Amino acid sequence: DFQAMGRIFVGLCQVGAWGCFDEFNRLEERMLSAVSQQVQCIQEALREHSNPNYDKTSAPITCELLNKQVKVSPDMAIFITMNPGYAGRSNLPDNLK
Amino acid sequence: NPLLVQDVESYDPVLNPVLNREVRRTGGRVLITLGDQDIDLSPSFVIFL
Amino acid sequence: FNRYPLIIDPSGQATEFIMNEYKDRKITRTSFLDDAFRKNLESALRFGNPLLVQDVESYDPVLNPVLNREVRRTGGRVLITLGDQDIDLSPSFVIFLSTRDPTVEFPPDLCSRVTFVNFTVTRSSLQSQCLNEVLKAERPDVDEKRSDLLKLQGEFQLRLRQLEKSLLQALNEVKGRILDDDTIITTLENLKREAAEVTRKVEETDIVMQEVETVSQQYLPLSTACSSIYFTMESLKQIHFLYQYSLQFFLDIYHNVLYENPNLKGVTDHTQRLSIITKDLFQVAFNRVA
Amino acid sequence: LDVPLVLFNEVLDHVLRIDRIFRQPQGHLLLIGVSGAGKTTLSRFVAWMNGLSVYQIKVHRKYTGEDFDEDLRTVLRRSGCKNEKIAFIMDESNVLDSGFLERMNTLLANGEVPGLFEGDEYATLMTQCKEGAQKEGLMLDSHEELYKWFTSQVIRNLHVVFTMNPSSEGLKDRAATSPALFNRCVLNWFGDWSTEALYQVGKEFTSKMDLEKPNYIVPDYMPVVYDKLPQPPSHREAIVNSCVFVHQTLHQANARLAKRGGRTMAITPRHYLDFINHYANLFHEKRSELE
Amino acid sequence: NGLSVYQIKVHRKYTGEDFDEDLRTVLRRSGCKNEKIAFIMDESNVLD
Amino acid sequence: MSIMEQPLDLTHIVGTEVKPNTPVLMCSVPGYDASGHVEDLAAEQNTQITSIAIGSAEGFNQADKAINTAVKSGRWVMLKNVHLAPGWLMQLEKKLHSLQPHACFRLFLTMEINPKVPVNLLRAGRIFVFEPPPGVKANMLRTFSSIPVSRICKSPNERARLYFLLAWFHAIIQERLRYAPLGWSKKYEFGESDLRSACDTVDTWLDDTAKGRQNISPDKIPWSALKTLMAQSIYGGRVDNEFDQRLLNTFLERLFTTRSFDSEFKLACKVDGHKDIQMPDGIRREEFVQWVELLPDTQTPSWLGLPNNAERVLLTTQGVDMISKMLKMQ
Amino acid sequence: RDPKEWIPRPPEKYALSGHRSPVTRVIFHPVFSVMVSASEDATIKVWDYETGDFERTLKGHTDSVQDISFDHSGKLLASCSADMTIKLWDFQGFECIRTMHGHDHNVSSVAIMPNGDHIVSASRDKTIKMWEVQTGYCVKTFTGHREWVRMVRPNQDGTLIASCSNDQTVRVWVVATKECKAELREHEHVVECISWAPESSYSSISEATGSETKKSGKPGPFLLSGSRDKTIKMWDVSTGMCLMTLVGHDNWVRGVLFHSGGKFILSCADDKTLRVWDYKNKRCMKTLNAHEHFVTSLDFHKTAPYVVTGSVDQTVKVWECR
Amino acid sequence: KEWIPRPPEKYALSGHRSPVTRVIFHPVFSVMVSASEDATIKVWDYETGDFERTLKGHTDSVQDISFDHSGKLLASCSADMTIKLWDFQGFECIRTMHGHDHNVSSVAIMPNGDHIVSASRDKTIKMWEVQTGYCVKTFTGHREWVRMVRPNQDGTLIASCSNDQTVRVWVVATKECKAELREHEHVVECISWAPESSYSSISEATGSETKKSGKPGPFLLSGSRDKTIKMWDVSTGMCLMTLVGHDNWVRGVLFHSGGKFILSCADDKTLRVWDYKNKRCMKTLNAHEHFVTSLDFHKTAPYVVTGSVDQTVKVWECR
Ligand SMILES: Nc1ncnc2c1ncn2[C@@H]1O[C@H](COP(=O)(O)OP(=O)(O)O)[C@@H](O)[C@H]1O
Repeated sequence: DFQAMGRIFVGLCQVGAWGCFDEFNRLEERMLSAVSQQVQCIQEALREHSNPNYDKTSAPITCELLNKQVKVSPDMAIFITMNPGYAGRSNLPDNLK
Repeated sequence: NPLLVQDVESYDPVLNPVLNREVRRTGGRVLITLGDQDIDLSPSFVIFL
Repeated sequence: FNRYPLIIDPSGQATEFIMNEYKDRKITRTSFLDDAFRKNLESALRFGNPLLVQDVESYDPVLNPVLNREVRRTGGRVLITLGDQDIDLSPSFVIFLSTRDPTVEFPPDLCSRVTFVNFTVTRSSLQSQCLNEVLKAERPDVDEKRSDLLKLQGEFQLRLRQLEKSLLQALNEVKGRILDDDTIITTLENLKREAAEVTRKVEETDIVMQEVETVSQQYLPLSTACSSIYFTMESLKQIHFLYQYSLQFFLDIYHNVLYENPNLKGVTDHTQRLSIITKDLFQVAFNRVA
Repeated sequence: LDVPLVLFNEVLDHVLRIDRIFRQPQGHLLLIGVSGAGKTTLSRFVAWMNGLSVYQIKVHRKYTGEDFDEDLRTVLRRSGCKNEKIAFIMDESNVLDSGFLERMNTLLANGEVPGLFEGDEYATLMTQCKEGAQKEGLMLDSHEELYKWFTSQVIRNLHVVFTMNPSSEGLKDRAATSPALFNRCVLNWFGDWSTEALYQVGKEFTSKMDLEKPNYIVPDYMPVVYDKLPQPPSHREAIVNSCVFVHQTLHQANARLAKRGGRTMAITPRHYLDFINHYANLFHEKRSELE
Repeated sequence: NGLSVYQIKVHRKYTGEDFDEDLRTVLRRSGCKNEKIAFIMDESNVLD
Repeated sequence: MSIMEQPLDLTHIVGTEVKPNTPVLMCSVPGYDASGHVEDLAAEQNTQITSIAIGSAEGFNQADKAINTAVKSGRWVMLKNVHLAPGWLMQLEKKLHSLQPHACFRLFLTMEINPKVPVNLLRAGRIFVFEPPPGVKANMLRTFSSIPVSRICKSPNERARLYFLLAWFHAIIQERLRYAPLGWSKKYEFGESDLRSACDTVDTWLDDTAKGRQNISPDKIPWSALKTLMAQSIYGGRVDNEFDQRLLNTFLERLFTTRSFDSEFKLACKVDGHKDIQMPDGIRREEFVQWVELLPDTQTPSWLGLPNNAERVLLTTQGVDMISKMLKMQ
Repeated sequence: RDPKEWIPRPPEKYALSGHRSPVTRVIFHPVFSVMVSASEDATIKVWDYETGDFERTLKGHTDSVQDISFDHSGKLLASCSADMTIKLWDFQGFECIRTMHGHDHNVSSVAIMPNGDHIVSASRDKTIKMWEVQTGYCVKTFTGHREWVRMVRPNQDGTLIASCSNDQTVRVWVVATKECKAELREHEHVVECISWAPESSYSSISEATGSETKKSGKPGPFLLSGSRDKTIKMWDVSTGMCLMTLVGHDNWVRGVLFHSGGKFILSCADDKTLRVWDYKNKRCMKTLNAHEHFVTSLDFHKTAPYVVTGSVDQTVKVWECR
Repeated sequence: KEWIPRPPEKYALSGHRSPVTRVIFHPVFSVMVSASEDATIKVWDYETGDFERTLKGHTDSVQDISFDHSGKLLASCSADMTIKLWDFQGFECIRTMHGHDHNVSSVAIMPNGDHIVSASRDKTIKMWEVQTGYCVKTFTGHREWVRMVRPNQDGTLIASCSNDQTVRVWVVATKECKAELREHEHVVECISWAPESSYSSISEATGSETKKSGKPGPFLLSGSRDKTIKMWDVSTGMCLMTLVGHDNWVRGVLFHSGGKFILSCADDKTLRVWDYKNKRCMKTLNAHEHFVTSLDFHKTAPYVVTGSVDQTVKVWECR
């Protein structure tokens, strides 16, 4: 659900690990829509980390995950592996795709 | 509904709050605690033994 | 009504009509979505207050004895068993149920328990509304003249009815013969002279109403086109579920084409303005709907 | 209950049928017919006749399965422990969940719900059952035969009445979702009010109205609606026939409107009752004003 | 003083078992729930 | 009907024609979203917008709190994928009716065209349908309107030509989807994300090659890099058929070459049998936009490389459907 | 006048007397320099505390008004009365815009949540209810108190509400999910009044009670509870522990609150005195012979140096702080 | 303060079945009290014009009513020869002091709040005790019907106006008429003294010279049926200024709370506000369709009430 995926995202952001989510379309459509927000926040935090004007001596890059400020390591990434040909699997919302 | 109750020699000790007028006002005007039920007392009530 | 009405007015005009009719009786507007609906219902039942309840698609089955009139009369009281507690039903109590959804489905028991009053938009009423709106927009003096004329006609007809009723009452209440008392003759003469004056006023208001009508005949085709356009828009739901358009949508289109029309900036001729208004009405209706 | 009722032949037949079931052990009813036909009123009246106490669950928006379980516990405690004859009138609109149907199925068939009472509730039930068995003159100590006596008391005392509208697909689905609803319940098809019933109601209600026209001319082609209408009808009979025709016209109107694709509202006998009440009131008011 | 007044509601059917139940209620409230209770009872309430 | 061919002007409609009490329902066919349009609109108007993705209970809580804050503070609120909560949509419609919001408050409800969306909500708000643009010309117009002017007009003067070529390629590829078995093998999700990725790739590689110089040689443009990336990752990523990949490679090698900078380059060949589409000679955004706006109204599948008869059965079916629709509301 | 150290002084500024019945509560307008006082004569009189002149009476309640509160903007006034109703007042036009029924008995408290979109009220039917400001619908019902709930107060951010009852306990609820966060039962009598600690007092409370700095940096919300056992207790809502007990009142404590600077505690009781507490040393600094009868309520202005106390002698007094 | 009544009204209270005789303001509460000729005293809420209650203990027409400093007691006089003292907390008559032969015209509680004065047709003014109810000392010297009686601000000086054209100021301690004024053209009906807020305003209004003590001295005023309003010096007994212009007999006079303007009623069916320091304000304001009987000025609120023979009490806004 939203809470479990958010906690996993917090762990991956803090560790700096790659998150491969296989069979990502087995989530409910509403849960995929909700998770899109956290994915977008993490991606924006990563993007604002990559600008040249950022300096490591300044405050570290953080993102709002589960109503908390979580440091986002530059090494993390989100990968989703899906089989779209299986009938009954959820359809990812356009904002998530 | 004025009430007349006969055979007072077998008085039932439940009228004691009613006979003593042990009521409190507000929150429903006159409130009487008949046993465990917070009955609302009607001003037109009268009982004869 | 015998069964308590269930009003269906998407525009909300019936709701305000009900609130205005029962304002003097202290009508309370509540809803089924309120957690305190039971308390308001019991207060209305006990004290006999008119009640208007919205969101009837969330109907509370606690109203079943009230709608069914399952009363028990004992000791001169009228007992209604609202749930688990008995309430003395005041005879002045009345409840109106309302909803803004014309497409809501009701279970058959609720359909049996209420009188359905449906406030739909007719072609004639829409034509009248559009004609009045264009008259106010283009000829405001004529619009206020027509409003004053309607008020005067209503007052004059009420006065005529009162005078006729008073004349009948005076002729019926005599304790003897008319010429026995002079006051009866005084009253009859006063009533007749008032009736004559009001009839003259009615005639002059009638001729000025005739001129008001004959100046408004030019805008009738625009109102007919407006009614046709709206009832085409309303039927767009037959080819797709997404083409749901309310009356306020068309009314906003009309307001935009009347008052917010760039093509009326420097045009003063009435016929030219009317032609521009019609053309831009069609154009704006297509642009907004499509 | 202070609601007037107009009695016709079908009402007497139905009250007799209902009275037959209430006098039998484990006698449950399944009344099927249009809403407003008097199923609940007739059931309450007959329960009053037989000494049964009418119980109805007070469903609302926030009603859930636990509230239904508590209501079932109350009904079972009253019926079995207190040896009370209870008519449990329950409507299809009271079924907010399939768990309701599961509990109803188990209660209708077996006479008890095995898991309804547990923990403190089970202990209280056992104490009340021991008191009731002492009252009845039985000496029961262990929980097994106490529960058996409670089940027998519930079977002998509790009567369940089900009222629902005649939906074909709904009936087919209920034939499988609640199998005991069709095996442990006597099915009475009340249906809609017939043409004869409508005519009798119109004749009885409008009896006080004058409706007398000695110079009424019978038309050559009489629009007969009620089959048993007398061949030389009077003015009153023609009026009641016209009322029945009005009701049937509304039925055909809804049929045609639904055929095209519009949204229709069900026409019930309450519509006919409102029609005749309005007719009487309007007749009286217009006659008085004209006089 | 903040005490909760408790009075037994006697009647014609009030027997020893009802009095024992009232005692159990009062003792539960005042010993398990830490509630200060003023148990007021009259000599007429002593039916046995 | 000429207004319908132009890109939707959300700024004017939102500013003037939409009351704060009316939600802005933006229904979109699958493969399209209106979230980006509203975020761009809020960015250009310097208006704060709260975007919430519907689907969680705490999501509903944040939606309620954001609406309550915005109706007083006059900010904008986005609720995306609201078609996944129809009952909460009915509750929201009931909430919106009894409300007196700030003059600048706007509520945007982003859903797809779903039959489960409540009818009362559809009547309450103003609906905007987002779908594939009707033709090639409209598709290029939308592409040019979406891309900021300052983004195209950068230091290299050849960036505008590359952007026009990319817009033409996107329009040709996306219009071929209307002919499902002929244009492609299946309905691919060629959309704004692919166009944005391609634009970013063009910018990155042009900046890497042209080190800020005002002009670059046509042969010095990294044609191979753009072609390979757009055939392997950006547009060819969704392609899972070898022949669809072959068609995409054919289009890329026909369009993205140094010959595209010639004055006599042909975008399409023999569209009506005699005439053919011609490469504009302009070097700035405005010239290309004017050329797009000067495109003929008449469009045939030969613009896409398809045979002219590829649309005959579809047009006949659409005509019959129009007749049926007219006869269904008489 | 140190901007966070003034305390009220014995010589009163004004003694406003227009009420015909004991003054229940007194509050300050957050924005304007005007004052509102509720009394038992079903009237809500409005006073100016700079010049001490009566302005207007807000009537419409049938029975005694028990509580009044302002929203953050000061544009709405919510009042609850003994007639089981809650009225919302448009303080610009001074008309009652909405009346809310639903409580089964005397409604003895009312509070507008900090966001300003909901109204929380406590009543004698042992329940706490939440009302939408816009629609007036009851949306939540906090049950669990065993007796008449006397007060309800939301915290600074509105995520928590505290309540006190005749059941001698103080309960802290969670607004979002209705759960009872804590049950503070250490008073030996009925709890009359409660008050939340401002963020300006968190450090002072922490260093006065000796509480070590938590790793979070948030000491945890602090609460007060005046009760009829003549004591004031400071609680830690996060842990549920009573940080200190303030002894010195001679009768039932009726109102309690912090100095806006978070350095002292102001409380009033039925001993006819208004006391200033130095909770640093857990002792009372100043005692004011406020009124000639029971003192029912007090308020302390957020910015201006003014204290107001209502009383059963039907008099509202304004105190200059120096 | 420049509070001045305006021609528009807010409420015209009409519950009395007989002409209203006097209207007063409660010292502290938002309560207005009207005594009428139907032997009843009615209580009104002048802020919203709502009838509150009636005190129907009197036998004959009630003439004059008066509160004390605390407003907890209400003293009333009537034509039934009695003085009734009302407990305003419970609104029940608590003490009915008898005597004082024939119709009693006026009543007043001096600020000390323990004794009452009263005037009547029997050509004397009596002195009662609130606590006990015995008339301890009786004032004699008026040869005719005494109409109105008014004490000072500290319970030491008393003035009484009568039909005998004399306005005699009396002393509590010595019971001697130290100032006797007989100079009016016709019957003197109403009197009202000067608040300390206006003592300074009389110096430049008249030009009087301060004595060795420097105080201007207690001040007087007496309205009369001769359509003339005259203000008098209690210390000396000489005239300051005569206010002329009333059409009919004047029935009530009192000073503005700010001590700047003169505001009075009369039988001319109109209310007239007069300035005396500069003779600038001469506003004439009709109030009732019939004779106007009495009036009062709120100490702090911007309200004035008037009672009239038309059985109606009206409240005017001060602006
Ligand atoms: N025979 C009858 N005569 C007159 N009214 C009837 C009759 N039967 C039912 N009603 C009306 O129907 C109402 C009750 O209907 P009810 O029995 O609850 O319907 P259902 O059978 O759907 O439960 C009553 O208010 C009553 O007025």
